[PDB]
Amino acid sequence: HMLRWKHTSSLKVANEPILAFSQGSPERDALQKALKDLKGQTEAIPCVVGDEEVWTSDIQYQLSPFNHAHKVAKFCYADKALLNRAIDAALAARKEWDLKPMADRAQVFLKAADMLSGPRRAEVLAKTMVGQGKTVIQAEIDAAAELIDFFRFNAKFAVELEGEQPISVPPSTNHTVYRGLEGFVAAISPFNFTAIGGNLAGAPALMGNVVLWKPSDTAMLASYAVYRILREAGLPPNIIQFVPADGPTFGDTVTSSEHLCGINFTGSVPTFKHLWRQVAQNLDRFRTFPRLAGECGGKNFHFVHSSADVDSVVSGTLRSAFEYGGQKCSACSRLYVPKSLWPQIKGRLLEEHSRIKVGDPAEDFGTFFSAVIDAKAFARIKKWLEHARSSPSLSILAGGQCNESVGYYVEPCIIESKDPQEPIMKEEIFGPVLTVYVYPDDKYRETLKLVDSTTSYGLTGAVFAQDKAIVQEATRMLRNAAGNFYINDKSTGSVVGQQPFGGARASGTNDKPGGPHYILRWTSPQVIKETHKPLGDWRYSYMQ
Amino acid sequence: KVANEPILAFSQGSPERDALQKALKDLKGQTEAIPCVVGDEEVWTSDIQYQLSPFNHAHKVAKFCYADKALLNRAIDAALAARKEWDLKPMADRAQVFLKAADMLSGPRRAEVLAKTMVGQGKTVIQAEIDAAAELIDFFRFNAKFAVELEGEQPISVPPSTNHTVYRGLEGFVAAISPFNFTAIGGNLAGAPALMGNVVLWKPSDTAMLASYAVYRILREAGLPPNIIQFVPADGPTFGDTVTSSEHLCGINFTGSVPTFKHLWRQVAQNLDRFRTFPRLAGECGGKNFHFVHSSADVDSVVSGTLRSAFEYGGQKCSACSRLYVPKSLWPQIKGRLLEEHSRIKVGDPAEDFGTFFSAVIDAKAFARIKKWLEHARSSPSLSILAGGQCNESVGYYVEPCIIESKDPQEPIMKEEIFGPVLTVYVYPDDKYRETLKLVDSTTSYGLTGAVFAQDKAIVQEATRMLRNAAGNFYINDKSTGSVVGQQPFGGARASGTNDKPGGPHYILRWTSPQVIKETHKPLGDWRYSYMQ
Repeated sequence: HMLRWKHTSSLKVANEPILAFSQGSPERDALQKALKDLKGQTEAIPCVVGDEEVWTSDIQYQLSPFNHAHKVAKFCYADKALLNRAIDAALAARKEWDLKPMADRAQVFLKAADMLSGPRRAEVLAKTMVGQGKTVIQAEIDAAAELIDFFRFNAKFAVELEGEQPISVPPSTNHTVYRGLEGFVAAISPFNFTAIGGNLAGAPALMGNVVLWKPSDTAMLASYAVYRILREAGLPPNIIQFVPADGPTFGDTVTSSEHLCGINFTGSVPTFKHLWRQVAQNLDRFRTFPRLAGECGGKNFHFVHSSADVDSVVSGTLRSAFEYGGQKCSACSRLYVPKSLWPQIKGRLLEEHSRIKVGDPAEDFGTFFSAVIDAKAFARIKKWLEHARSSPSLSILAGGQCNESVGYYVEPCIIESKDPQEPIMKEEIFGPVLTVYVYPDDKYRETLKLVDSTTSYGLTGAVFAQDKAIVQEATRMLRNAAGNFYINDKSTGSVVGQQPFGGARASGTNDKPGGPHYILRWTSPQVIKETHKPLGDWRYSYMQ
Repeated sequence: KVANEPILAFSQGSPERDALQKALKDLKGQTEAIPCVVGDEEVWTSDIQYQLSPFNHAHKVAKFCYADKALLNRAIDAALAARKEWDLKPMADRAQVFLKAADMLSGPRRAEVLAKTMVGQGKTVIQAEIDAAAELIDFFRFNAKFAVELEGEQPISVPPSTNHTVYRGLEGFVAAISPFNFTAIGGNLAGAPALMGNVVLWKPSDTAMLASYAVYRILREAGLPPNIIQFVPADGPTFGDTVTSSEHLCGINFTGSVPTFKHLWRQVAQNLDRFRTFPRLAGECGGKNFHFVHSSADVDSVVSGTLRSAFEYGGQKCSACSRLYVPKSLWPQIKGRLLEEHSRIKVGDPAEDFGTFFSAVIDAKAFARIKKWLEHARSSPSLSILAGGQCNESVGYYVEPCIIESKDPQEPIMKEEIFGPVLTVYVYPDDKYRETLKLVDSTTSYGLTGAVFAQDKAIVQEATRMLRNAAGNFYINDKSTGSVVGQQPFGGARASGTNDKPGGPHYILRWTSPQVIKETHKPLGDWRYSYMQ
């Protein structure tokens, strides 16, 4: 045997525990200190290519959503020259990184996970709160738990993947080499989860790829924090290039490179489609066929059957619809309620609604949710609330007020539609706006079909019911309406390794980050067969 | 639990040789009228076509027809109507259809599918055996195993919630477009997605219609319900235009030319706003495969392995060796032996003469394309035909094996896929082996198969590293063809396709779109959090 293959080991990981932040607790004190550390501060965040900090003339600012007078970061957009230089340098670093043992690459992410878990936790939480407007618990489940879990679980999945080997029969030995993709990957991340940015850039890097990471403008502060932690954890230069940029410019540049091998995208449907078309237009230029991965949002439902637990419906719906101001691709924005339960549910929703506190998440930990992300989001939500007032089929039951004088503040809003096909039942708002449709109990089956057919999306959904037969029926009927389906729980809050996340229809390519197969999109395997005996004649015995 | 199907020896007086000879006699002089099949309906259009026996083109082995746009659209509608129930079936129940089909192919139907592959596609006994029997049987058994085991891949549950992954088929229909050169590939392209709960429009290759329909009928007989796989031969562009125009397209499983795959990819992109979801394109697109020889190589192995790789089935494999790199020190040996063995190759009727090494190429178009390359080899200042090159299409599409030396390592013939029995050899100076390895990697647009012959461990290690992306199926001291399911999952990148590795455990993942279900068994409680108090 001329090729010697070293045995592969296993890795033990578990989900990162969620902290409680009780009064007087070390994590609460640490977080308050980290928040104080950001008050009045603006970080100047450069593009990073290799180890070089680069500034262009295209200066941009990230504002604190709940206090937009506070510029939390000054950054810049990479120009096309810098993006191309970043590509060249990444490509020149790629072969060495790809040849590194999987275990050695995994170690970088395991180190980073430990840093985030401990000494850097308060920092990434605070930067996510101040820069993206998250409350303590929303930052904790995101910038700490989910990001840490992505890093640890993907490391486990990747190390274990090398143990997936083919059959060998004499006189030959077969081995699969899990190559990174030949070229570079473009990672394009969204504002709403710090963890997503880390995963979009980090997972391909783990698999031996090199990456140009364009982070979200409105999440720049936390994103750079994560980038620095990766570098400190031992990520070599030119493996992930930190290149904020104008979206169209970035897409134009990466899709014009013969060396593009993948785009890992989370964001709007039209932008993903645009990139898909650009790659198609440029097919004859590429050295290989680029792999596009996209997660693209939803119009997610909570469906209530007459047998539902009312209290669970209420609390689960309030959380799903309004946590982080409803700015989740998984947030519930349509609630279907049977007539029989509407009196109870409506009463309870309105009462609980009046107790929801909207405000500054850094100064007041009593805050349930804070301002929406930016002026553009605020303007869009304003238009939908105006639509609700104008539309004869819509009625605002609670909330409906807004104020952008200090932050981009929007009250949680509950709207009733008499029309199950109203535009507000179909279009993703990405704001704290829940629409309710009340259906006659005996039409629950017909209404389940409407849940399935009304929107273009297939991301998340929940059924609330205590009747087993009903749960089985609804589970069958709604099979393609939700890639993450919930029985008697809210439609948000997927946990890595427990609810791998993603959906189809217009919601994306459904590669299930958070599960064991996601990493397979970022490797292009090679199989090597070594034969240990001479071949013999070209003829076969049957020919004699 | 599954193992590879045994490859039979077909010795004189063996049961399999007797059975095959009978099956060949069963086809002599026969033309099968093969309809389009939509559900259980046998449909005929006026667009009548014929499949000819490559080595005796006067023999029309099948009459079939092209589905028109209207028929293809009906096939889509009927398939979509059957999909929900099929997808709702337990994975094991779907797997059973393929396991039954595999047993049928292994036993009572083996001679039939071999014979139809020999007569219809021009394969010899052993080429038909490794394809229509072993490879197809293995695809069915191994994919069934992988699929049943995939359901065991489940997430973590923590009280008071239970999490379960449902491996849904893709929502919509999948278009499967298969090539002439392996009966097994057609079975896999249509079969693998169907196994995973999809419904499929299968456009089989015109020039493999007889064997393709045989496989189709076996699947139906094995229990495949109506409208899960529609059997729809069609004009290539018409089929492509029709399926990419449907809002319900969810995947294309393709094996064929780069330009055709690129065209389909562009059609899907043009129509993105029409589709209910993002279609998944899988393409296996050929190669320009190498055998690289180091001075330490076992010459006998180089010779036999290269003759087989380059010439078996007339070189009509995406994995076939078409460029051979030889060090000057070994050239007199290798040249002498290749030319001597070349004279002993028998090209002829594989049904009538089991002495035949390989037979006619597939059709008139292939014959014409290969002739163009031979004419180029007779023209180019850097090329010399050392042996072979003769051709005669009077009775069958017969092209003799041809061995060419190129003085130019980057001549067009070193770069472009011919799909015929045409081997080009480049002789390199021993001291320039490293420079030449770089040329192996940089010369072509392809990344499919390649082999290094060497007995020096350090050389093998170096060559393996340098050629990491030059071949997705890489061979040390073996020929570049003949991948076996479960042993060498098959595929490569660069221009050679999307590399989804059919034959390995991950291929089926392209044909499922998972759903995760979380059920919580306790009431939720307050929406507030303790830290907020």
